[PDB]
Amino acid sequence: KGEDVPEPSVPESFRVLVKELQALALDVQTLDEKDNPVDIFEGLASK
Amino acid sequence: DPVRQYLHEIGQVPLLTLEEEIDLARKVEEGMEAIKKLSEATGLDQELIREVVRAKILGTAPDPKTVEEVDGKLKSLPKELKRYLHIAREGEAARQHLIEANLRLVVSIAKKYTGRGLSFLDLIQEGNQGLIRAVEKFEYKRRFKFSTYATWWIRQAINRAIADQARTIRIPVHMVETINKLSRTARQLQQELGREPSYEEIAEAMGPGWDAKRVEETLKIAQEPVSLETPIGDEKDSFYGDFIPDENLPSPVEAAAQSLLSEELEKALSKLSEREAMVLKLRKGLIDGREHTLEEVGAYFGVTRERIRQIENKALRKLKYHESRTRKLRDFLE
Amino acid sequence: DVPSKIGTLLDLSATELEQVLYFNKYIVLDPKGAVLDGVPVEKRQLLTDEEYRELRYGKQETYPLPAGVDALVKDGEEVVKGQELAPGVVSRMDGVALYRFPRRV
Amino acid sequence: DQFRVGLARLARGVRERMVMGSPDTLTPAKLVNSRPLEAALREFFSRSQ
Amino acid sequence: KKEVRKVRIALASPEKIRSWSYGEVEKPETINYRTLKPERDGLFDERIFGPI
Amino acid sequence: ADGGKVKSEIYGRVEVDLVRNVVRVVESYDIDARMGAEAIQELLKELDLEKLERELLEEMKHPSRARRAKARKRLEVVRAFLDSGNRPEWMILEAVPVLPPDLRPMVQVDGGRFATSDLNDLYRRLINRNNRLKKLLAQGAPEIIIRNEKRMLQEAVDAVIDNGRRGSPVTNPGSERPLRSLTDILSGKQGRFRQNLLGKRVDYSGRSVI
DNA sequence: TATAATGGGA
Repeated sequence: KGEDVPEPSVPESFRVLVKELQALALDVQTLDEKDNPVDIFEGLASK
Repeated sequence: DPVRQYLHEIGQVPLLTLEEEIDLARKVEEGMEAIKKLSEATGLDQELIREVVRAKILGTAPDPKTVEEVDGKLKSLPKELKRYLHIAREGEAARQHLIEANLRLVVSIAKKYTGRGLSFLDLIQEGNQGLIRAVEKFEYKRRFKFSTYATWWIRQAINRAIADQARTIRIPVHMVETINKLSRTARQLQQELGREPSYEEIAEAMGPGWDAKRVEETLKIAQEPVSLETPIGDEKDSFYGDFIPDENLPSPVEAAAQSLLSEELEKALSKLSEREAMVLKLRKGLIDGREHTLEEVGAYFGVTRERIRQIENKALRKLKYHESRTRKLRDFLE
Repeated sequence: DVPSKIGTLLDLSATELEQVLYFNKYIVLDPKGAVLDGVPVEKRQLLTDEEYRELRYGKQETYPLPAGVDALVKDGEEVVKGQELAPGVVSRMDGVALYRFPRRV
Repeated sequence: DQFRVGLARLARGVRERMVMGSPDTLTPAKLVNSRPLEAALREFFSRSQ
Repeated sequence: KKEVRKVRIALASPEKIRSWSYGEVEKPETINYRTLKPERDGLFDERIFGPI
Repeated sequence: ADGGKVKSEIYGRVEVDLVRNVVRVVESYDIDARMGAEAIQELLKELDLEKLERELLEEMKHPSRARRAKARKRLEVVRAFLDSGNRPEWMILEAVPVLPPDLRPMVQVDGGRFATSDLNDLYRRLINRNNRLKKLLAQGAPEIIIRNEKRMLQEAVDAVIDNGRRGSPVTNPGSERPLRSLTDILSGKQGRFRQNLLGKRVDYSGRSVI
């Protein structure tokens, strides 16, 4: 559509790493500038 | 080695004499009958007394409420009816020792079923389930040794287990038996021919009701799946699944094509009146996913089946006209 | 893990932790004043299931008798270690002799 | 060399077939299989570097 | 909206593990041998993991 | 019995005898001794980490090098849970997570035959054993049986985690290849921590002689 | 649903 290609908000290699770590019962927290939780799964796996 | 651990544990429990075997089986049947006469005296269910007796025997720890209040009611009974409480308790103790003393028999039977998809300990534990069901409805009055009834139940529970758990993709029981019948015949004719059979000759060996196409399709389901982690080549940097394409996920070109199609159809439908377009979207399932017949669409718009058909036909040849001039939708057509 | 984190927190060797987690030995949460082999049993003590059943379900020893032979003791009669509950069948423990299966009445 | 390897694996295919069956009369036809030697030479010509 | 700047790793409690879960896999079944659809309480069930 | 006329004078288990019309009490304590991860979880749940810190700090001011080195390592673990907020019993699992299906897929390839991921059979062996333990507890099975299923359960869980680490690795029928565990998915050369570093095949690329 | 069958195997 003649648009500049956008950047991925959260790459897929990031998502797979977290779920494969959660599979081993390890809480992987993705924190931002002030240490608050960022949900790298936008309404997809958040319940 | 967990097998040596379990064999040593069942080793501590000595075997039981024919006198003990009759006595334990007696107390079991007496306890079971003592429970039924408590369901008449007190009035509550069999399984309730069954578990309250099992609790107070095999372990200390609703636990403070329901369990203890049922036992308390049982404790507050006349002497002539509290006999059956004591008889049920020791009867449940007899069931425990009857099981423990014959765990040695479960191993002696389960070891023959190895190499069928379930480990040894899985072959022992489903067999132990047969030993429990064997005890629960064993009647010693027939004067048969406990080993005869158990052996039938150990084999029933192991065969049933292999039919339900060994396959990754679950297969019916008769098909498993069928697949075993097929698998036994191909090995003796391999020895007779010196080579593996074709589907016609193994079908001729299977008997009536078996042809070359049925043996091929039943053997087709018989094979277990391949592992995606099957290594390819001596190099330790590639699995099988590393070379398998994703047949179900759409490609970037496919994903765009469906979006361009939905966009170009919207632009095409915008050349119609909103009723003309809404009729077509209802008839083709673009709204909720199901093709609405002329009746439902006429009910929506409050007109007849024929009036909807004319709207639908007029809307189509308007689309065909615009399509003959723009040619936007001529492709997407496979 | 090469240095066990659970074994470190509770002060258990890898051999001790192996026997507990994989059902080789019990461990004492509450001794309830138990004693064995001339010593008490402290908390966090490892003991075999033989020592567990003796300390929790009691110690009993059964002696089979040669057929037709009678016993020198009576039913529910207290015994002494070394006593002769049957000729040649010496008592190995203090307790109460209980007849289990009588053939003559 | 890989031939006698498939024979040493056919040797087991003979040794163990003797404890079973009718040890009095067994033909070497049902005592010997083509599967051991066939799979030995095929591994050589198809897999050996 | 906010940008991830740190990643922490820690232990997962049972209630936290259950917080990640969309359901309990109650059965060892996978797909039906005939329909090839996922089984209702198995490892591929759409009722928990999502639609196909 | 007798509404108070007779009382036991020693600790022990009871059993009411109806043939002799007697009540005997065997010298047996009500001791609490447990096996398995249930026992370890309780010990981890009862640890006062603050007291163990003071208890170990006063041990590393002892002159002996060996025991103040043992207390030194033992304090590193204690300080970790304290400063992090991790409750030590969390190292024992009650709920086991399950990876999403498309990361452990099951699909049919050419020829109609199916191809699946090893993790599925590991989960499948865990679900089978866990379900058998459930309907053995409900049936009121003796302890030798329960202990066996609990051993096989622990051996099923840590095979999902790290197949091969302890014991013989679980394999499929008809092969000696160990099934790939969750740890093999992260660790190693094909692991997820090496995947991004080692590079990838890329779209919008070509090749030719120059 | 019942003859009896009771500690693995590389």
